[PDB]
Amino acid sequence: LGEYGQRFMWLWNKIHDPANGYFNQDGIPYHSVETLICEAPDYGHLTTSEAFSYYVWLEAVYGKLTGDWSKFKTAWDTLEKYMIPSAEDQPMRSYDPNKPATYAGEWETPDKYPSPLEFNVPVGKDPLHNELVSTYGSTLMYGMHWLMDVDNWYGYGKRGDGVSRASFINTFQRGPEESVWETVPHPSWEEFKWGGPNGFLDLFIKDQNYSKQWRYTDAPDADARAIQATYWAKVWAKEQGKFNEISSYVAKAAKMGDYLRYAMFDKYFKPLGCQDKNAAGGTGYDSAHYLLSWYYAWGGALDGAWSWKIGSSHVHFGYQNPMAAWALANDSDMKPKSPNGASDWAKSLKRQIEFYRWLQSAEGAIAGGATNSWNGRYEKYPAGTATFYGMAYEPNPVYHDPGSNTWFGFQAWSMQRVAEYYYVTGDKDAGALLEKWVSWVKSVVKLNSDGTFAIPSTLDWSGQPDTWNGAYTGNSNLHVKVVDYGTDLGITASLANALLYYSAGTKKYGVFDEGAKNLAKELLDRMWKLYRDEKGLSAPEKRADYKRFFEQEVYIPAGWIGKMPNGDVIKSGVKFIDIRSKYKQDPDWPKLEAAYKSGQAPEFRYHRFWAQCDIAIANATYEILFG
Ligand SMILES: OC[C@H]1O[C@@H](O[C@H]2[C@H](O)[C@@H](O)[C@H](O[C@H]3[C@H](O)[C@@H](O)[C@H](O)O[C@@H]3CO)O[C@@H]2CO)[C@H](O)[C@@H](O)[C@@H]1O
Repeated sequence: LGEYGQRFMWLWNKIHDPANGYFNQDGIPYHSVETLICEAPDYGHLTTSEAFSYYVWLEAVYGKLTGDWSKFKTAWDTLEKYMIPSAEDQPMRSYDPNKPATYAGEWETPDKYPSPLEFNVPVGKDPLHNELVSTYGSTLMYGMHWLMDVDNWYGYGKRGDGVSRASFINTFQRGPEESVWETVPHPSWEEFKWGGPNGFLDLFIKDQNYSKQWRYTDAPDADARAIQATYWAKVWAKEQGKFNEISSYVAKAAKMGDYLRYAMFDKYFKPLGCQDKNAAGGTGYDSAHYLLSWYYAWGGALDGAWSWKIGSSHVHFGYQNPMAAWALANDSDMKPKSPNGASDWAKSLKRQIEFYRWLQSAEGAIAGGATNSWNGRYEKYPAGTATFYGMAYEPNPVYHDPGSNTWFGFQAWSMQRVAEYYYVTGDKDAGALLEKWVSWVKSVVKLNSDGTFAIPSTLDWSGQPDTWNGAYTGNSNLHVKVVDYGTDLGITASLANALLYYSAGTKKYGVFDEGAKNLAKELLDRMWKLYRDEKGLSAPEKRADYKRFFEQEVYIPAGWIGKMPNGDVIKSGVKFIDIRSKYKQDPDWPKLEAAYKSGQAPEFRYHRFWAQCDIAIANATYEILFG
């Protein structure tokens, strides 16, 4: 084991050291060691399917370096036990594939919700349902719900029991301007035990009456990451003569991939390009965009009177995963058991690669994405809108303030997967896409003379690509700008990881790009030199946005009154902290308050679980490819 594999082991040891507190008492990883953090989850001991996917990934690499596949198996075991809803959590009955859901608009601001159901709006057909049921013999949807309250901090428990750990919750529901600060956290299982008279439902969806019900939301990027990780575990185990220990677990990734196809469809199964909410619904695959959209979701009445499934009309390049798609399409170990699963993934692979290329800026960074539902209401695109198989270009799909593609992180996370795919296949389009993007990366990363480094933090965009017709035009009017710089260590490591796979590819298939290998190695070494600490690695970050703890009003309709499980009153006027008063018991609360009352930006050195994973994985990757 070389220097870099040893680097992985040390961080792995930190991560798995019970005293460091990366995991709860059940072995579920938290979002971060530190509880006082707000960014996508709003509390550090929540967890995400993202974290679970990174957990699978870390252990897959451990198996590679180690020959020991127990960690990978227990990772998967935990994932399936807690993060995928069980038969009891999702008792789906009376699903209609010809009427998968009923439509509701999306609106520009949270104060426009609850969104009214519109019962006359045509909805298309779900062509997956029957095939899946036939294949698996079950109505259970095999995907991770995205958000978990690991230690029941909020207090909803499981299935409304108020007590259990590993509690399913949700937050984001109120359109493109509901920031992490502007949500009302609510249980996935709704029995009206909390909130108002109709639980939390009528903050979000307006109906004539309300039924007790469950609903879950998949984050397609996380499920695909897990599949991606399992692909590598599969080839690594095979290399060692250990495939058989893992076989039933590659089967988990295969089945997860089978259900992940829901991410490939328009929200309400409307035809691509329809631009009319009153247009008739699609009849099958005419509503598939074949990309990994922002979510899929599914729900059911507790009494079993009905159920529903939706995809998403909004697609971000940051979610795509050609490695997982390739694996599911082409690798005989990974192919889903359904008749059309592998075929659908072959279509998605090609469509994804076209999407990346279509979105590539004049400089080389990848632009945001596209939607099949302009303003989330199937409206007519403005004149001159660039399109991709009938979908409209959006610089910032889904979230507009701040825009979802203003975060540099997606460049790394997503291009890392393309880089893997190119390494595996030599795909010329991926190679060309990566070469331009690497060129851009090399031009914006700062390797300072004094041994420090900075990576882009925030990006800004202007123009649009040329409408897609199968060939990259150079997109000379689509521009990126680096707004500012930071030392996000998770993203730094991810970026190193992508650069290394690309480099290994060019050696295997073209002219070895040594410069890319060296850029990555520098990032990994300068980081190792500078940022190690007791629990792993961390870099200081000021979080001036944390004034929103105290200042951010949460929209609540006039006259609507409810309560959180801890007794916090939910009504018009409440602040972020008013519906989360347990935050006041946080060890770092005095620090936050002192910073705030003194008008100063509090400063943190966080250990985010995914970030520590990316660091560990990136170092191991150098060993694996250049060892
Ligand atoms: O939603 C995408 C993922 O975001 C992750 O958090 C990021 C925050 O969104 C981002 O604002 C923050 O940026 C830091 C940066 O790390 C730091 O170097 C700089 O000094 O300050 C910025 C804060 O203004 O970084 C993190 C990126 O890790 C979540 O961790 C993740 O769950 C989520 O998917």
